[PDB]
Amino acid sequence: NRPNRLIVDEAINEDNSVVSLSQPKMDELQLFRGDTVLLKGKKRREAVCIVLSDDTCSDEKIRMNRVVRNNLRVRLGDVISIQPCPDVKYGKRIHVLPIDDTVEGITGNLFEVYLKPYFLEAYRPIRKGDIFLVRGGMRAVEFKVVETDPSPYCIVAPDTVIHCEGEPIKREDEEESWNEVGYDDIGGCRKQLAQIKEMVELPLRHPALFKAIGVKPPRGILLYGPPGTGKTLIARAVANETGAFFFLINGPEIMSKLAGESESNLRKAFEEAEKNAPAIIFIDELDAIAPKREKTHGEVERRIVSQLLTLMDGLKQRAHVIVMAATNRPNSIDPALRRFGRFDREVDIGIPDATGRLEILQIHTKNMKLADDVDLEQVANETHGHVGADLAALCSEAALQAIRKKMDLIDLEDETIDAEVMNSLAVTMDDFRWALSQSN
Amino acid sequence: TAILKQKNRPNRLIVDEAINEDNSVVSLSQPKMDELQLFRGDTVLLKGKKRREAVCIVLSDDTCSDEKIRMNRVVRNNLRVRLGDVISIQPCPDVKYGKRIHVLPIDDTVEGITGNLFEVYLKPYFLEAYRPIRKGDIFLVRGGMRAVEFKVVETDPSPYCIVAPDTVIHCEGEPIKREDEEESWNEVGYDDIGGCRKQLAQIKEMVELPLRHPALFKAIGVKPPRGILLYGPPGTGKTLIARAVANETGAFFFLINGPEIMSKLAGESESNLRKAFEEAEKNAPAIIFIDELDAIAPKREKTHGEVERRIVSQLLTLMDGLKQRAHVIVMAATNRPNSIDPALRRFGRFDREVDIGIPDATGRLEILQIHTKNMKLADDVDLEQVANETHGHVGADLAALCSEAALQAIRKKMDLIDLEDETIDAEVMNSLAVTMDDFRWALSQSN
Amino acid sequence: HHHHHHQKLSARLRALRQRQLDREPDVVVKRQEALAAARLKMQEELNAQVEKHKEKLKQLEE
Amino acid sequence: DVVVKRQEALAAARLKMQEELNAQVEKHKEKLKQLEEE
Ligand SMILES: Nc1ncnc2c1ncn2[C@@H]1O[C@H](COP(=O)(O)OP(=O)(O)NP(=O)(O)O)[C@@H](O)[C@H]1O
Ligand SMILES: Nc1ncnc2c1ncn2[C@@H]1O[C@H](COP(=O)(O)OP(=O)(O)NP(=O)(O)O)[C@@H](O)[C@H]1O
Ligand SMILES: [Mg+2]
Repeated sequence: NRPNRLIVDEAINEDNSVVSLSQPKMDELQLFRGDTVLLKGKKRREAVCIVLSDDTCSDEKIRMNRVVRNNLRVRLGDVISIQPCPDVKYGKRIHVLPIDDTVEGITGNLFEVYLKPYFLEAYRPIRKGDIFLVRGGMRAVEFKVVETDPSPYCIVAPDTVIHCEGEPIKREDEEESWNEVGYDDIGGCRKQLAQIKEMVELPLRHPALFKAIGVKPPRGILLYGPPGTGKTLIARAVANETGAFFFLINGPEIMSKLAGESESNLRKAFEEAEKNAPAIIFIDELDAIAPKREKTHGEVERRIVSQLLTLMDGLKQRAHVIVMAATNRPNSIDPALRRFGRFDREVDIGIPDATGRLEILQIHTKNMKLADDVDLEQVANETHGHVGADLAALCSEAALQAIRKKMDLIDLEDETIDAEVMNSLAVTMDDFRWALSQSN
Repeated sequence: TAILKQKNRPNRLIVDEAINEDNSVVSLSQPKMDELQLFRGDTVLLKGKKRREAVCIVLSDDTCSDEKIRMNRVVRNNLRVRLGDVISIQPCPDVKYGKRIHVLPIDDTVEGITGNLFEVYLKPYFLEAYRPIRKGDIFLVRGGMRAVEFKVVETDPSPYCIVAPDTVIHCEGEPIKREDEEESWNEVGYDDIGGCRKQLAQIKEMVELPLRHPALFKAIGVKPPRGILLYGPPGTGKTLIARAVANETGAFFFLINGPEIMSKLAGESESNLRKAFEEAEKNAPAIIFIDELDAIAPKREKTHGEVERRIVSQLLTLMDGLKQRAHVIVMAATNRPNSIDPALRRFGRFDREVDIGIPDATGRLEILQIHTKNMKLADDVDLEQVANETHGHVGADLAALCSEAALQAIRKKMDLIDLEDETIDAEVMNSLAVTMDDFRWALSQSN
Repeated sequence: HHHHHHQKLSARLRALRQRQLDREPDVVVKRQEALAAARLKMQEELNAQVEKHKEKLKQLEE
Repeated sequence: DVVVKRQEALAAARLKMQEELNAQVEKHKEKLKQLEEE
């Protein structure tokens, strides 16, 4: 808990630049009505906004309409970080584009009928990669901010030039950006995420500090767990969240290649990392590359492991490269790899407690049409020894029951399906019981 | 389903406190008395939990509901029931004027006996009242500033009588130890078993039902099952279920304890095995229960001993040597099912098997609830939570959790107490409660 | 003598039987009336309470 | 005119949002108190 962190809650008014706080909080924070504020949300995303004063707002909460939440990637009742933005320039020239489906017959009159009214004499702040929404005529239209002179944020004043030029932005390409995995799509691991950050991000971010107290960082890290726990996910997140250049080595993929091409790609990744450094090489499925040499009755397979050992070893401390790796079969990795200098530190991405199971379920239902009678906590308790995967697929099977309970109203032979019936569709508790009774 | 459940009937009634505090007084509503063919101040047989009966004076009360019945503590205690149980009432038209009745007082309500009890307490109470009493009623009398509790030990004739002016009143013997009654109070019946309706139901219907209605089966041309086997892991409640079936059931019950039979000398075992089966055949309808069967009748392969095998044979031959008309059921129980000699689970022998398994969180709750009913629980205690926090836990485990909770709670007060005092400050005892954190501390020790 | 002694013994077995099983109406009623009158006195001391409670109900609900 | 113009036109622009918020706030406050009896 801190002053500048606040719980997210819907705004009363629907203005795209408006973030409502309580007076006490504004005073505490040294903020005046209609200052410009930097909100920081999920996935590194920031939005820049106009703070205003609202009586019905709690001290610990903050109010914001969809369009802001979306661009902080947050949701109703997350926490966000707010701070003053006293640098904010009057923008010179800003490029905006509309989003391919919101506008059909598209780039006719969007300057005059939508944007100009919206922006004009309002002095709104906007940020690079804010997507916003404007209503004009009977239609509504979504506009991405592509670039702003100067970047990333500006105040759009009467003389700021407004470029409506380019190709309409595809829905798909912006949906792709929604599905990025970050540390918030991971449930029940604060303990470990914490460690990973401090073995990996902290010595790549502050290598001064460790040479300064006369200490060497850890440089080989190993995630292990049973399977379904979240290791492959934690890496996919680390990748999207981290400062460094990130090269991913997928075990079975390296081993799919031809005698020698493997060893090549192995080197290439270590070279490409040493080169772009500060870097994280991640090896998923380590067990598939570097098994216990006893078990592998093959010439080449042993050559690979050597090749790997020699790259691990062949890293000067000043390279600024971390190797993460991950496996479910720890004890089957060649013991050579967990020596000093190599995979020194190990992190148990274990089975989660009922708390974790909850977080997980909660993540996996956030985009899900849940009824009133659904008791996630309960499900969490009814699911002992379940892992991330298991619990996800449970939420699937729940929904695929819920859908199955409407197959009277639907046709498999229709081209697509009655919208009313889709909009209507909700996941009951009994859907969850039916699911639970299949996965036992 | 598991369908052995209480049915509504006329003579079954819901228990509720009496208005007056008279120990022979059971208040009904007129309509009910009429429906039942009962007149004011008749003598009634109330039957309660654990085969307990009391015999009483029925009277008429307006504020009494039709489906309820009123009775002061002292009756409920002797029916072993509680406020809002159901009890069974029926006429007692045999009731003799008693000739001579032995009563005694209870040790801790007489500390410093003034020794005059015939005159101060009993005689006033009994005299010219014509109260009915039953063998093993414990009743309460106020005389002087003190109150005194008296057990009825025997009554001539027994088990009930009417105590009239000339019924002789024996105050002879040794004052009854509180203990030796609070042992009979804390004896187990079905209600002290948690998370097993499914199985209890079964047991009742493979055992009690054919012993109670052997007409019915010979009548639809069917043979009852006659060997039953309880199995589970250990801690689950098997040894408990038998101890309850015993206190609850119709039949003469003989218990054979495995390790105890095997503690005896070459031949004395085989004797006692016979003696039990004989004694049962003889008092029948009977239930023989064998606890720890695995300790008598292991897989003959494993037991490199002469006598051990002779015992199993002895057992087999008694099991087999039961005529259907004997009217005996053999229950037995074990935690190591697969280790019992396979000869025993044949036809004619232990035919049916009952899994007294690991309980679900619902069961775990019932269990925890049973284990804390005599326990000084705080407001912040969330039994339901604890039930959920305790996967794979069995009866035993949950009990000992509730012990360890309380032993923490006790440990949190050791500043206020002394190990070297003789007994302990009452205020501090009366004050003592079990918190939730006591339970967390417990949960974190048993994992 | 001994041809009479078993005839003699039987006879005085039936003299103790008829003596002991020889050796009501003026107490048969007393017991029943003293009892009915004993119950009908409990009935009073109950009814006595009943109304005292009925009136504390009606006193409670206002 | 101008370097002051921008600042006053802006402050006066915010203070006008503030009004159109406060406008809502009371409408809602009164619907809360209208709710909690109704
Ligand atoms: N910690 C978690 N939080 C939320 N969802 C999870 C978590 N762990 C697993 N899941 C769900 O299940 C999927 C599979 O997990 P994955 O990332 O492959 O972990 P893993 O343990 O590396 N599996 P494996 O490749 O067999 O070792 C994830 O993408 C999620 O959909
Ligand atoms: N179903 C239950 N309901 C309530 N209490 C239980 C239950 N099961 C076990 N307990 C508690 O655990 C104690 C020991 O259980 P016990 O009756 O010995 O079971 P058991 O399975 O026969 N053990 P074992 O002799 O090893 O097979 C009982 O006295 C209870 O206090
Ligand atoms: Mg046992």
